[PDB]
Amino acid sequence: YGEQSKYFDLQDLENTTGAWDLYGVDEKKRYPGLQEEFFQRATDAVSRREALNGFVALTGVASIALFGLKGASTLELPITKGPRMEKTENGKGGILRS
Amino acid sequence: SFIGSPTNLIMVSSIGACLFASRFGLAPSVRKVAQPLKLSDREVLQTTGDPAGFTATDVLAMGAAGHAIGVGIVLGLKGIGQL
Amino acid sequence: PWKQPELDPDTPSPIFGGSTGGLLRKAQVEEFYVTTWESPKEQIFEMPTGGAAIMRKGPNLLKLARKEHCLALTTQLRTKFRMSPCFYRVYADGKVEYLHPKDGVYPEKVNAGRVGVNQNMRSIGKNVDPIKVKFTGSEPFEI
Amino acid sequence: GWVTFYWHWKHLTLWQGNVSQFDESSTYLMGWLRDYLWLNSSQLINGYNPFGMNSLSVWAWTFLFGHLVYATGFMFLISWRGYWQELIETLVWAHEKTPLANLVYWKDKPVALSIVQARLVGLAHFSVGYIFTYAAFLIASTAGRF
Amino acid sequence: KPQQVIQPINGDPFVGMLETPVTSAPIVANYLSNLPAYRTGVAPNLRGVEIGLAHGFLLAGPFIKLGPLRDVPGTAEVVGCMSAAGLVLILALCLSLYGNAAFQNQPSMGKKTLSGRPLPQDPLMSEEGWAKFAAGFTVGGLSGVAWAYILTQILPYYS
Amino acid sequence: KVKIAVDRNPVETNFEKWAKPGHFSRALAKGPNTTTWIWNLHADAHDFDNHTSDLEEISRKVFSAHFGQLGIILIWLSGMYFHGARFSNYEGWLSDPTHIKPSAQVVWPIVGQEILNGDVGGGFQGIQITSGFFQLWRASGITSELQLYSTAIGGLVLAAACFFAGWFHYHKAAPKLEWFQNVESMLNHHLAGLLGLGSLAWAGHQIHVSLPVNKLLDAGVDPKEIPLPHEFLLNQSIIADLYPSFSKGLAPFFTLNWAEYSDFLTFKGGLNPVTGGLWLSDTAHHHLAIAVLFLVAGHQYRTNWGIGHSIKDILESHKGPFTGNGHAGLYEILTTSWHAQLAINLALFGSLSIIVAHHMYAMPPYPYLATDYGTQLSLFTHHMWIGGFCVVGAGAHAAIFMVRDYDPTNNYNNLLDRVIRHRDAIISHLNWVSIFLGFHSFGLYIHNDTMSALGRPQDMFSDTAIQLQPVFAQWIQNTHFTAPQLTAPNALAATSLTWGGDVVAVGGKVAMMPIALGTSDFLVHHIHAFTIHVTVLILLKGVLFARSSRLIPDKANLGFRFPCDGPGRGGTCQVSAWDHVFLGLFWMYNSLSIVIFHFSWKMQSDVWGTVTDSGVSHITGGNFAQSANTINGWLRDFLWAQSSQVIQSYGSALSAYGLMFLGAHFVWAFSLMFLFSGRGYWQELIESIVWAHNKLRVAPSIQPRALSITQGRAVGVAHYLLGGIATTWSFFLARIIAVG
Ligand code: CLA
Ligand code: CLA
Ligand code: CLA
Ligand SMILES: CC1=C(/C=C/C(C)=C\C=C/C(C)=C/C=C/C=C(C)/C=C/C=C(C)/C=C/C2=C(C)CCCC2(C)C)C(C)(C)CCC1
Ligand SMILES: CC1=C(C/C=C(\C)CCC[C@H](C)CCC[C@H](C)CCCC(C)C)C(=O)c2ccccc2C1=O
Ligand code: SF4
Repeated sequence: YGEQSKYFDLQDLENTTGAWDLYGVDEKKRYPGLQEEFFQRATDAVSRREALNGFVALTGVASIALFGLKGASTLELPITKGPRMEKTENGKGGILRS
Repeated sequence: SFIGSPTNLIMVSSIGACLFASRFGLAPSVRKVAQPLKLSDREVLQTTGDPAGFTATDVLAMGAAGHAIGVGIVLGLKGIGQL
Repeated sequence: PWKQPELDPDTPSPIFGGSTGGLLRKAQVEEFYVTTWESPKEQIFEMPTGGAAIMRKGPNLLKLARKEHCLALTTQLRTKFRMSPCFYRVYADGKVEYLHPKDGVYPEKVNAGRVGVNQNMRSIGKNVDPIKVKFTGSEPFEI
Repeated sequence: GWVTFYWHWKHLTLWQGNVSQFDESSTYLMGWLRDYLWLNSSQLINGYNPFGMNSLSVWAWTFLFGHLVYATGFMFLISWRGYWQELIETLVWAHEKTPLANLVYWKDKPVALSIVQARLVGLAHFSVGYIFTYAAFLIASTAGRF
Repeated sequence: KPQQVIQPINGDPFVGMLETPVTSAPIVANYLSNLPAYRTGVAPNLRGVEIGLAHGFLLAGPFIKLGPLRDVPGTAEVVGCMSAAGLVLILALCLSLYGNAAFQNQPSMGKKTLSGRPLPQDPLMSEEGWAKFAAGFTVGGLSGVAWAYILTQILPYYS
Repeated sequence: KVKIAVDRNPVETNFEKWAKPGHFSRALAKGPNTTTWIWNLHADAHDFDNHTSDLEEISRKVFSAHFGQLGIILIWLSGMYFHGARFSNYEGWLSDPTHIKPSAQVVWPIVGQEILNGDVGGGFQGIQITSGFFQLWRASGITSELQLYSTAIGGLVLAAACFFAGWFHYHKAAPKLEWFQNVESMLNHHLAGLLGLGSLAWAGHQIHVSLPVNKLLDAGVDPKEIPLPHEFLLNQSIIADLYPSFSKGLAPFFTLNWAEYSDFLTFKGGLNPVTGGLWLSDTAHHHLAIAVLFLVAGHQYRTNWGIGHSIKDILESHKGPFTGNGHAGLYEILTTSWHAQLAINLALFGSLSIIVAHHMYAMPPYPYLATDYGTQLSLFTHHMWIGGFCVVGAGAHAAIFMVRDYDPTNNYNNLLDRVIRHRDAIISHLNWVSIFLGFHSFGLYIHNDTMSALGRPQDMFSDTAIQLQPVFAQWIQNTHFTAPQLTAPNALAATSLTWGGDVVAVGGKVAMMPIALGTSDFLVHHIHAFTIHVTVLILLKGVLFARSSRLIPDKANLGFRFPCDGPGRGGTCQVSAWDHVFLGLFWMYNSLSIVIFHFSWKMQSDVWGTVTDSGVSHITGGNFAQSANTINGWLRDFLWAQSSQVIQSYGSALSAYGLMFLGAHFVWAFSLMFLFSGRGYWQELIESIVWAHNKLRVAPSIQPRALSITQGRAVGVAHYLLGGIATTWSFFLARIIAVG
């Protein structure tokens, strides 16, 4: 490959099509050794996509149900507070409904 | 431009310096084409009298450049309060 | 042609600069196309996906992501220089296919060596209505 | 739109009691515009004015929403597929050939909307924006006065 | 001596990139190759831990600073953090969906680092590897959100 | 080397080619079999590339085409001068510019048009004009209608001379290709000669003619007893009292004592308080300095006398390593392609027209022009749109050069070839910055609209709420305001009152006042940047992908203006660069419409108004800082708060603006047929109509055909642009006339 002008050889077609990792290294365990098993045990219970999709949905539906029922009115969101006295009548051209 | 004024002296010295600069190499005249360092000594038309290449357009351009440099020097010195 | 030619890995390629228009990840995943020709001298041509490239005296090699690029380059070469090149297809597993004439004397000629395919002996407009071929899976023009 | 413009303006002038205004103003189109699309839209656009905001805020927002969806329909309707395919190809080269995002790759190849699909989505945005902006204007104009 | 800085990659004028000083700079190449997403020998969960930590630490900021309750003192710093945690959970769900979608098949062609020497397979390019990567991403995002929360509680400056 | 190569009598002067309308094209020389022959006739009428492949005949054709356009413009200018001479109130306007509205078009009493002859004052009735010709005729010192008559007759004479010159320089004495290829002589003669000679002549006219007339005009002297400019020209005594430096009599010019000319060649910043325009002495020194700068720049290139610069050497010598071959072949392209030079000249002309509009709205160069709000708004909007059109045409003709005159032989590794090489990177980065600007401008607008609608104005992007203060523009304003203090100590005041601290006013109306920039101006300016980036993306993509693309590799062989390559590859509709320009025209329209809406609203809300003793009151209530942050605020407080005079214009002097408004609505709406629809449905409808005409034997010999797809797109964009332009024109003019 690339001897004087050739860019194709058909036995190293991994080089012919242009598949190149411009930024790729194979250095293993760059972080210190005691640091992995704290996080390796963190992931192993949620490593499966079934365990992770459930956990995201578990924290999803519960916290969404927490909002509004308990999440609102503690932050004083302006949806569960109520009016003082606004907008009983309507109609500037007369009729004055409600 | 009264004879004896500093502006007249500046103008005449600029004109004479420009003719000296164009007489013997040393300026991008009609004889000397200009590279970044102005070489190769070509020849076109004729000098009509004195040697080198002082043609009708050589003294016309150098007089124009010498006059135009003089307005920069005189008005520059006038703006800063000199002569 | 008389014998089906196989492209040579050794053949050179024209000098060219870096062009953004070129081979993509479809070259890696799916198939890609390769064009070959033999040159008499060094001439300047325009690639169908890039700019201008000076080609090599002798054999040459172009890789195009699409067959349309290959035939556009072929038509450009044949029109400009009476060049008559040929292109191929290289699959992901390394399989090589020959699409530019298997008979070798171009689709413009006949050569009395190819069989008529997808040809209807009936006139256009003599085809039956879609109701007559409804719920059958066959189109009126496919009959 | 013509039949509902006629109905809404005639009935609005009947309810307001000035049927002579409709009788002498529906003849010429400038009066049609001035006394229907401009006069009745005064209460519509004052839904969320910076000085004061009232219950017509959803109607002005829906009016502008219908304008925006109408304009997106125009986006699909004027331009056609073939300039969009090249732009999507350039975006494909952008995503496939960049650091920290070439690892994420699509499974369905991004292609431009087909011409029949283009007409369908342009008609869909056109009609959705048309309906929403007219419903917003009609309800706001009729309900602001009565 | 023309100094042709702009040249195609690997001397190949046929593919997409051309080697440019934005790409060919030693500082840029060393910084990108040392980023966690390009550490091929490291496990994808350890990739996701650092990636999620960085992204969950950065994503908390705009939610606290420009949130709807930013003018309320003491409560903006908790609302921004739990909204950032919710955003991290949403991104984790979409990451898991991408891992399901893009790795239902098996890749057959390697990456071919420069001048050869390619490893058998990136564990990130696998199904369970990307699932572990998304797990590391959500754990890192939650820990980064909590860290940005406690950094808004103890502080010598601002928040 | 440079000479005058001219071929004498190449084309006979006869009506032989007038007899047969289709003669320039061999395809149209057969006959009109279909109705598309007529549209191809009027379309390929001036396309000289496919008429012949010889560059010399094309150069002669375009030379006489420019001669004909110059004669047409001179005829138009002579007609305007004649209208100001005969049907105008210029004599009344000279004695009272602040109370008499300008008028130079008089309608006939034929059918109800007498209501259009509005009461403009001065005992005169007519159409209230907006071009600002009266301000120009007050700057260039003009007193009576006799002088305007003389100017009109001279313009007609020069127009006839220009038409005769075109006829001569094509049919009688046509220059050769080497005559047109003398680029150095062209540049020297149109830098020193055209621009420099015109600037020096205008400076001399201002010094000897316009300065005394304008000095006597603003002093309260009636124009009837003002001496004619030939008296000022011949007699030094009359010009000496108005300007004492004329008593020296050209002595300081040659003796280098130019400081003595500080009375009528002044360097003053600001406007004349009596009139509201720039000082004529400042304009005189300006045009004199411009003449100097163009006389010195017009002697740069080398033509015949050895000295000078060779443009090929300058281009080939600037080579830098990230560009490979640096400007290596561009001299060969620009000396052989008319379309490349057309693109460059049209782009620079359009941009310079944009600068012209901005720098007239900034510094009004005419007396009683700032207070005349209609003339200023019309000039800004008109030159705005003309600049946009020239830029779009520059993109179009660049794409045409790309398709036709571009060849890969001369360019291998130059800048043009490398721009072709990395075109995908340019388009992708432009798309990224397009999406980025679009989101954090228009999404900011939508978010402000939502927070207004949700009853939370404190969450908006406004000055009262969290703000995006344009610190860079305000710092530039402060620097320019303090520029005369330190960096330009010889300036009397600031170069414009955009950033000043004082308010000038003529006749009780504000001429020009300081402009404050806030969050809304930030939002609109970044909206403008987004819109211009999109339009330049469309034009640049059309230019770059005109030759080849990943979709259609053989787009070069398909021509420039082709409808499609068929429904293949999912449908390659509008893939040609012509359709890219067709979309860029609409994007231009949106850009310039929003720009002039910003101009009108900002100037009516923060600049224009009537000055009072108790502060300054503007035209509006100063609501730009409160209503320009939201789309609904923009709508209600600009398009609905205004245009109340257009709808009620009926029965008044400006009812024709309402008629023009509704006709523009009609044409804008009529265009969407040619935009949404296609051709096959219309062709089938035409077939049915052809059957109807066949039934009772009125079948035309020419077969009726539907318009072409490119033809239909052209009709749609033309009707759309004409309708939108006339809509904004009618609305702007009616609002600025009934109020300002
Ligand atoms: C006002 C009308 C309108 C609008 C809004 C658009 C919008 C668009 N066109 Mg189009 N265009 C239109 C009419 C319009 N078009 C017409 C009539 C034509 C024919 C001449 C064209 C011709 C044309 C061309 C030739 C090009 C475009 C492009 C674009 C894009 C520009 C995106 C950008 O930078 O802005 C930012 C995005 C927006 C303004 C969209 C609205 C965003 C709002 C604020 C929502 C924000 C996020 C929101 C909360 C998400 C909702 C979530 C929900 C799903 C739950 C965008 C998709 C260009 C393109 O592809 O991009 C480079 C392009 O090249 N258009
Ligand atoms: C100093 C000499 C000079 C001057 C003043 C001009 C002036 C002009 N040229 Mg140019 N030109 C020149 C030398 C000159 N040319 C040379 C040497 C060449 C050969 C290299 C050309 C080749 C050339 C081409 C190929 C074209 C022009 C064109 C134009 C016109 C551009 C229109 C414009 O910008 O609006 C300015 C408009 C006006 C000022 C209107 C007044 C026009 C008056 C009547 C022209 C008078 C100038 C003329 C040189 C006088 C001598 C001519 C004499 C035989 C009567 C402009 C009038 C264009 C054109 O066709 O227009 C004619 C064009 O396409 N020029
Ligand atoms: C410096 C000015 C200039 C010059 C010399 C040219 C010259 C040329 N252009 Mg360019 N062009 C320009 C400006 C210019 N154009 C601008 C500003 C635009 C943007 C709108 C374009 C857009 C453009 C396109 C898109 C195309 C050209 C083409 C052409 C060629 C033939 C044009 C022709 O035959 O028209 C024939 C003349 C007409 C059709 C008459 C114009 C009628 C228009 C459509 C309507 C005008 C209405 C009017 C404004 C108001 C009247 C209202 C009505 C009710 C009466 C020729 C090379 C074409 C070509 O093939 O290039 C080689 C081509 O495809 N140009
Ligand atoms: C040696 C000799 C001689 C002598 C000679 C001489 C001494 C000469 C001189 C000459 C000269 C000495 C010339 C000059 C010229 C100049 C010029 C031509 C310049 C200029 C012009 C003008 C017109 C100007 C302008 C301007 C202005 C107005 C402003 C701005 C600036 C300027 C300055 C540019 C004799 C013959 C006796 C004898 C033999 C030898
Ligand atoms: C309407 C339409 C047509 C049909 C339009 C045609 C055939 C052009 C008709 C031009 C007319 C004949 C010009 C003259 C108009 C009037 C006859 C002028 C009347 C003047 C009075 C004084 C009588 C197309 O061909 C078409 C093609 C492609 C895209 C869109 C469309 C499209 O929308
Ligand atoms: S709809 Fe028209 S423009 Fe589009 S591919 Fe078909 S024929 Fe071409």
